[PDB]
Amino acid sequence: ANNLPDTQSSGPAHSKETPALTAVETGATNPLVPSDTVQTRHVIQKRTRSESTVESFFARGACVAIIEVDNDAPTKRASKLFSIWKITYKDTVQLRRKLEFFTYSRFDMELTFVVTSNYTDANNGHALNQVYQIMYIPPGAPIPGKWNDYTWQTSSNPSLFYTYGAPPARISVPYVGIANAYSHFYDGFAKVPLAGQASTEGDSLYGAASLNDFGSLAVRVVNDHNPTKLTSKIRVYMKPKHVRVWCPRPPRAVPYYGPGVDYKDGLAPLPEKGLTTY
Amino acid sequence: ANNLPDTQSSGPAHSKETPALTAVETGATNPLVPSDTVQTRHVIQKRTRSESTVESFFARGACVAIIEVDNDAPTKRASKLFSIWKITYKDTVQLRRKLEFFTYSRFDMELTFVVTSNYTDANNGHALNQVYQIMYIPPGAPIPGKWNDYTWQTSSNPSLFYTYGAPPARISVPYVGIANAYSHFYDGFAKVPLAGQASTEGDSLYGAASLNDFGSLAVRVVNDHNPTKLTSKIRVYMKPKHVRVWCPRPPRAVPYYGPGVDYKDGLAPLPEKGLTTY
Amino acid sequence: NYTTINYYRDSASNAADRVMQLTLGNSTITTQEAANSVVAYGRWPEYIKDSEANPVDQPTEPAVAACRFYTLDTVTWRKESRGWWWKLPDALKDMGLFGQNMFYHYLGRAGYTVHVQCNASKFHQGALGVFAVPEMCLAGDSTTHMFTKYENANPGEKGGEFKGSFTLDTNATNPARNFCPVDYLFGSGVLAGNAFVYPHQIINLRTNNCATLVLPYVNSLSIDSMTKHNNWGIAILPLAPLDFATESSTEIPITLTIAPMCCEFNGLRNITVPRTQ
Amino acid sequence: NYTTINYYRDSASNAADRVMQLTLGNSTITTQEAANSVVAYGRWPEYIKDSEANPVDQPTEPAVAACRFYTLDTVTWRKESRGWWWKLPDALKDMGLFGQNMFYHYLGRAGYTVHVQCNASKFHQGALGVFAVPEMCLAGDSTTHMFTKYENANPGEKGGEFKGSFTLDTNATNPARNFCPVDYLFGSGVLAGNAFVYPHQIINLRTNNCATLVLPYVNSLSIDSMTKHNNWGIAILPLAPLDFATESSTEIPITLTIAPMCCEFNGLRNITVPRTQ
Amino acid sequence: NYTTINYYRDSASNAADRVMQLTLGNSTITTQEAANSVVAYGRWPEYIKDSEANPVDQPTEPAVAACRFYTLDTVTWRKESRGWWWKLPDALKDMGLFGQNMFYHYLGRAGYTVHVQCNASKFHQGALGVFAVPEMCLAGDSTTHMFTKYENANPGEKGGEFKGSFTLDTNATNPARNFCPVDYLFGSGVLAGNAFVYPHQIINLRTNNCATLVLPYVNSLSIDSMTKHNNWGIAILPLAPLDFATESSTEIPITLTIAPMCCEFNGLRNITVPRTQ
Amino acid sequence: GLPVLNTPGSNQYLTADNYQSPCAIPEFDVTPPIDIPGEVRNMMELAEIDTMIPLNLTNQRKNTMDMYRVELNDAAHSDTPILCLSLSPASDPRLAHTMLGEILNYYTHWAGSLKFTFLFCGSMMATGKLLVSYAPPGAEAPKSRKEAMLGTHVIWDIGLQSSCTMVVPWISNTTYRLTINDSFTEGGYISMFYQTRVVVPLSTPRKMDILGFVSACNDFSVRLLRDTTHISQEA
Amino acid sequence: GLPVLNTPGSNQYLTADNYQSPCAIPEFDVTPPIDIPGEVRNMMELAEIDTMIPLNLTNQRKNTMDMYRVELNDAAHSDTPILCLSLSPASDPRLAHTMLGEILNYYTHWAGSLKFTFLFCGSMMATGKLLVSYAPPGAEAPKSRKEAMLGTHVIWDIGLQSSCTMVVPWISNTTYRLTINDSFTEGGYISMFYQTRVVVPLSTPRKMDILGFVSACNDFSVRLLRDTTHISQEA
Amino acid sequence: GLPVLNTPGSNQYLTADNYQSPCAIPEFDVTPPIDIPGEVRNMMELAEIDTMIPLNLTNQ
Ligand SMILES: CCCCCCCCCCCCC/C=C/[C@H](O)[C@H](N)CO
Ligand SMILES: CCCCCCCCCCCCC/C=C/[C@H](O)[C@H](N)CO
Repeated sequence: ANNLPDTQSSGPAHSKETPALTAVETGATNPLVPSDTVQTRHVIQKRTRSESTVESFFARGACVAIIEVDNDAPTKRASKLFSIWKITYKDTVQLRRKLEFFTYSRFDMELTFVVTSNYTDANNGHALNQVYQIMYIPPGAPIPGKWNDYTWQTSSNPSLFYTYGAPPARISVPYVGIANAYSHFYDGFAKVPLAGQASTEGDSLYGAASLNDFGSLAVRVVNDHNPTKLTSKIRVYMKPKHVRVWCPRPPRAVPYYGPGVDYKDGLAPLPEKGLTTY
Repeated sequence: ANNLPDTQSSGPAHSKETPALTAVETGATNPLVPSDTVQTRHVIQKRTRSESTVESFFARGACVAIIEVDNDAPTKRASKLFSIWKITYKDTVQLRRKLEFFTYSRFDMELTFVVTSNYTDANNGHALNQVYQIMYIPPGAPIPGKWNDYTWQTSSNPSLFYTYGAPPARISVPYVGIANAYSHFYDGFAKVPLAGQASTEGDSLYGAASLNDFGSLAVRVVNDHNPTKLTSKIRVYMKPKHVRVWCPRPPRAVPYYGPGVDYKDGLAPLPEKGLTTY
Repeated sequence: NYTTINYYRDSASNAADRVMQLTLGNSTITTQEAANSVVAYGRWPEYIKDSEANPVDQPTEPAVAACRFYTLDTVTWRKESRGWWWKLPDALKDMGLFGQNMFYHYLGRAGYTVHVQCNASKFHQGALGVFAVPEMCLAGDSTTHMFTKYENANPGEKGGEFKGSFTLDTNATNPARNFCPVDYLFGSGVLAGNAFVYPHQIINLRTNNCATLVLPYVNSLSIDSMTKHNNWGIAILPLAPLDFATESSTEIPITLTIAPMCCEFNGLRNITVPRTQ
Repeated sequence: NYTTINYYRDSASNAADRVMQLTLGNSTITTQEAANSVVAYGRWPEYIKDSEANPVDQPTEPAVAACRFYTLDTVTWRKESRGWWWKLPDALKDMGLFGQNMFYHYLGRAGYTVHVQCNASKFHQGALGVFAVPEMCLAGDSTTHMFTKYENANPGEKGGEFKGSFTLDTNATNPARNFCPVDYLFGSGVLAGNAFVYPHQIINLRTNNCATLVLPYVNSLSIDSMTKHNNWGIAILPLAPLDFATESSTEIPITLTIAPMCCEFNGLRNITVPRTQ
Repeated sequence: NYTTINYYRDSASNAADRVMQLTLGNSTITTQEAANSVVAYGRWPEYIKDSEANPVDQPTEPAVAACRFYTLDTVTWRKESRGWWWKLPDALKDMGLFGQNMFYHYLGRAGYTVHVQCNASKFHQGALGVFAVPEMCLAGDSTTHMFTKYENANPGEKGGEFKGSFTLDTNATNPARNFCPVDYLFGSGVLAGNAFVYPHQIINLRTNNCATLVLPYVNSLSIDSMTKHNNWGIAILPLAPLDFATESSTEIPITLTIAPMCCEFNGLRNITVPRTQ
Repeated sequence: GLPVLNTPGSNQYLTADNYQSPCAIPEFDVTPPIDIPGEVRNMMELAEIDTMIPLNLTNQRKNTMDMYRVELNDAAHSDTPILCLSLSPASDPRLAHTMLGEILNYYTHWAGSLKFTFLFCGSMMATGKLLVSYAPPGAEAPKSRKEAMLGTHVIWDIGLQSSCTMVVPWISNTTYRLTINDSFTEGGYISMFYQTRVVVPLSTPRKMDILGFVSACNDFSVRLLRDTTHISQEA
Repeated sequence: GLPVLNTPGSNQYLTADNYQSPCAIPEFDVTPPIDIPGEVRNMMELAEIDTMIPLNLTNQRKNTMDMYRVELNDAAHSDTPILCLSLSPASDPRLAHTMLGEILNYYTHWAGSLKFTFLFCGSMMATGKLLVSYAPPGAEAPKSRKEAMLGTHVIWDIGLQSSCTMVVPWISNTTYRLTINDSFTEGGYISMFYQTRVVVPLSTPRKMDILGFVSACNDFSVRLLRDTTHISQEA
Repeated sequence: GLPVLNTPGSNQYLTADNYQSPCAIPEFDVTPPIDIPGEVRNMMELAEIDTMIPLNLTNQ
């Protein structure tokens, strides 16, 4: 984040000290500077690594979900009057890759909700401004089965009531991990199968645990239905704040295939170029 | 920027000192004042050059781009669901001329986006309030091919989500030139053609370099299409801030013809007036 | 200057070299052609501190009984070898009293000293990258995500091998449910050439015969279940293929010796007997 | 009074005379009818300071070997002459060890002393404006923008001539791809009468025989490629046409002598051989 | 209390008695029946101060040559008179060296001493309001706005007369293009009874024979063109009609004597010869 | 939270406003500036540089290099003007396209003294005396030297020094003048006359040229920045 | 209440903004952090780690483990290059997918010195001398050792130390370079040549491999964070 | 950023309000004032000047 070191002038050298020659077998990166191999002038460095900080790298709102809801009528079976979305950053790739640069992370989160609505037909009248309810459902809490069941009382569940046309809604969340850091990767299982029990029992998905269980968001339109159908989409933008990260990893090189590290397609990411072609 | 000097009283003069007579061959402008050639009274000057400062001269939002986007349907091939605009001040003349008063400039920038939308037909229904995504694509970053491809995750690309009807969106940018100043003019090439290689290779456009490569803006409507087409235009206004300029040049006298200094038309800018006509 | 004032309670709402000897317990390792030794992330293994202890019951620290070098099965390096992987503590689950404490307790924690040994003459060629990967998740071999079963994910001291190319398991009736780690993708969809971001050492046969990696206990928790979670993964890849005097068919052994360090176990119960392959 | 408070981190977000002798190396110039000498922007040429050095490798400073006066080809001033232009360092690319250092290095930097010489009797008339233009971009001769090729943009010590009127190159099969600098537009779409905003000197034949301009190194970078980029452009225009005793057909030579100053080169490699016209 | 803070640079953005003798040059005026003398706005005429001088060239101050009383043509006050008006400096454009300096210079400035004289017996009746009006704009006589021509707007020392009623000039072929000042509208669409907001004096024939007004130079500029702009307007209206002993047909002269004061002229050139009526 | 009231002018975009905005590239490592020669802080610095006047805008001379030259000859003395200019530095065609005029065309109001510099480009053997005159406005534009000598003026002797500067002083009723052809804020008249005449010996060109330059003085200033009429765009 | 005026930019959502928001889980008891090894504060810390270069992207080698190995032999001395790279750490295919390239592809501008480390993976009995050269841009890319030795370079002796580091110094006209293939900000040319040759005794492999690694120096920096082109999503 | 609440009266234009607005001509060099005679600070100063009364408003 802070200023880089200056460059010191270097003249000709004739000595038994050989910074150029090293041994990478040790696993240590040679900390050479230009003045070690070539003659250098004095440069008072003014560049800084301020935008390379882990905070800056993640200080952007990244779309992570597009939740679709409808306001048509209870009778219509093809219209989804409410939508439940499991909270995760793995429905999108860009933030997922930036995060999976690191094994562990710990950060507060900022959720911004951009709601856009539209008509689906013209010859059924018009609609009044809609209010959307976004109810956070932590794991274990009752999940709505209908758009107007008791669960939406939100006596305890945090809930956001957004008026259409208002600026995108926004909330902040502290670090809510049950562990001391978020696990981008979990090399293990939630169950250990025990000798004796049937192959059906004890079988758990690889890499899946309750560390990444954060509940879901239930989104509905609070208004009663107008004689015409209205389709709305809530876009969720996640911004990490106060980011700490641990154990850097090589970034994803091939397309993601599911919530894990599985790959199936695009296994040839590199193009063809001659060895002696510039 | 500061106050002008006062005018000192001057009486009759009879001496061998001749400020009026000079020699412009030296290339130096004679720094005469009225009291040197005529008898003057004392005037306590109160005028100032505050609005002539380089900051004031450029402290206006100047339109530099009108980006057109549509929200009709994926099937429609005549509707452009997203638009990519290379970032430059040379699509408009007024700011371009004010800037090309100087060879070099260095400034922060303020981008203001004024979004106006309209219907294109009447007998297809109506639309809900639109959200626009303006994604900054620095050089080298993947460029969207479809309005809904992975690039719009913006995990790293800065992105602005503007709700229609909100005040014009606005962002600020630091000086992001890879050189120490912005080059309004580059008297050179990006490649030097080398003896031996074919005339196809090594050929580069005159005055074009990567100094002025700043990436582009990709603008889309995030909403799904309503049964009716909606056409939107984003107007980009650029305001230099903290302006420093170097090497003043005569302003453009003839119409601009392309990104360079080329001229083709309107080469007769001056009217006809008699030599002895007042 | 600018002014900042917080208008909320919760802070979340606020704005953003060659000769070496290693003795552990009753085990000793001597090396003469070593390329030094790497301490992963510069952190030496340590015991849980009272300021970070989650479990309340008294831990057990077998010390020398379990903090000692165990040698795994030797693998063979050929010209056609693509690489090998092991999971820790999984590779040591059948190793003396360490495995006993591992299976008798609900929670376990340990760092490691990994010593990879590969001796060859001065007329041999080849380089091995030895990488310690925290949370070394590997890709499966089926269209079903995260479908690898426990038995295959925990091979034991034998570990697994990397593959030259990805093969899809189409057997619907009896799916293999095994890993398919591709060597150049490092088994996790990442280019192997970038794997050097992990703690590592290169065994270049012209320079060194061995590699030593001191892995601290790395996890999002102070202590976890060793039977559920593999803290570390040891991946060995041929960076430069093995070659020798043009004779061909040459193969040299690679031996792996791992010593757990600072072992702590909590939650004593009846022993865990995991289901076998 | 008013109160200002910044609510953001990045500062971008904040609100807004006659007898003279010049000796360089082994070259000397004496003048008796000089109109003084102009230092462009009042800045004398200098070497890169350690506080502004981009390249890290040691520069080479040929000093007297290259910091010396080279005389270009003489041009002829007639009544019909429209003016001439040269590009620096392009005009010196074939001048002694300066050109050698220019083509052997990737980066080069130099200021200049330009001495324009035009002697005529006391019965001659005419004035020459001599202008030093940073980034002297010239307009092309085709409907294609920025289409001038490298060979024509870098004529060398001969330079180019201004034109009375703009002519469009309609040859589609074999386009000229040459400049078309119009004298009254200064070759860049700007009125020539305003060209005096640039550093300049006027040679009025009744007053002076010569002009001297000390050009500092001017660029948006501390050091650049001399083969790619021409730092300066020397433009000579007849402000007052040449005339003499009504004899007509009179023509007097104009000689140009340029000395690079404070030459610095970085990035030594094999020599660059640019493609020729 | 309330708090105010300015958030902008430019301050525009911020929130909101009887016996008297007057000697000027070689001219002297004695009065015995004076109603004192009025100094318009309480400001005595003065020369331009160095803190307010717009022109830089040395002014000329003729002093006594031009700062002296000139007597205009006498008018006759009858029972039917509606009033008279003059424009200053227009009324003095043909008065000695004052008019010469006025027409030889581009810029002129002067205050005035206006002395209106109207003597009548103790058996006469009538009152005259004498008003000094800055920027005494008068209404025209045509449907075309602002159509009065220069020749009529500058009658000279004779001035003009007010009218009882407004008459419209319908002559399209040869429009008069003259003023039509209505007495009760004060010639400018304002009730004459309010004209007393201007500096003024009343000559009541039972009290005083004369009025004296000291007009400072009043203008939005420190100095202006005297040929283009009339700084002041002198308007005389019969407030009370003239009457005498029932004889009828009585008429008494009104004489006007104006002395320019503190005359300053700038911008000497050839003389201005304005077009005549 | 804190009770607030939205005043009028909320949600408006004024291109002249001065407000803080979020940075789109936070923590960017800005390239430091180097000392580049020729820095400019004020546009009046450029307006203070002499620039050649296109004085001779006749049909055959306009839009060529001849429009800058004014031809003198060795004819007999005459009182007719050599050149006549109107002091409208922004709207006068001969002045509008000078650098001073170009800068003034970005502003609405201007005020200050000007300097006209005339350079004699005849032979060394030519001699003469000229009269450069400024007449403040109001009177008839001087048609002969006899009228012109009554205004501000300088008698220029052409000798070893071939250049002469005449300062047009700031003589205005208003504190500022407009940058358009305007009667109330008209500037005046510049004119040039032969004082004696131009005399040359034999074997010398009998016709010579003078070049005109204009610039502002250190008391010059402008205000009310506007859009110029010297550049336009199509479609 | 308090009179307020709504400036432009009100009610907008800028993904780069930095504003306080209400907490949706007030009074949450946050789990304290533990000291986890391997904390990273700057992405340049990762960019400073050597990562193997996929130098050999031929048809049969690309997207295998062979793309990282460059094969040397004991043939007679030749001046043809062993390998040729273009100094475009983000856009060059052989460099784009290194960790340095991966980090640079999230940023628009970069500046600083690089280090290329070459590891010799032949037998102990092999000896040789190589020449690793960097040519700043502008001239023809060096096609032979004779051209290459005129630029920056290091002569690497293969002995008891099998690794050599060549630092490419920061030699740029601009203070920053772009992360795309760009002519005005082109980086230069890395090349490798045989200095003498590779010599082996009998009963030794006559063909060996070198591995290439790249990393940044401590003077390296990036800016103008952007979205990378190395990851994309469908539908 | 800072949490704010929009009170009633937001987005209204009251012709009697007193608010700061952006300047459309920044850095303008304002012409200084000169001492012009006859300055008025209060309308009651004008109301304090005697003015003739149209007392006789008969038809003729
Ligand atoms: C007010 C009701 C609706 C909005 C409240 C929803 C709150 C949900 C916040 C807690 C769950 C998400 C926490 C962080 C997500 C992932 O773990 C991180 N991306 C891990 O890297
Ligand atoms: C938040 C996403 C969309 C808005 C962000 C776009 C940022 C682009 C800013 C950097 C590129 C433009 C920088 C300045 C432009 C030209 O170089 C100047 N006019 C040069 O004089």
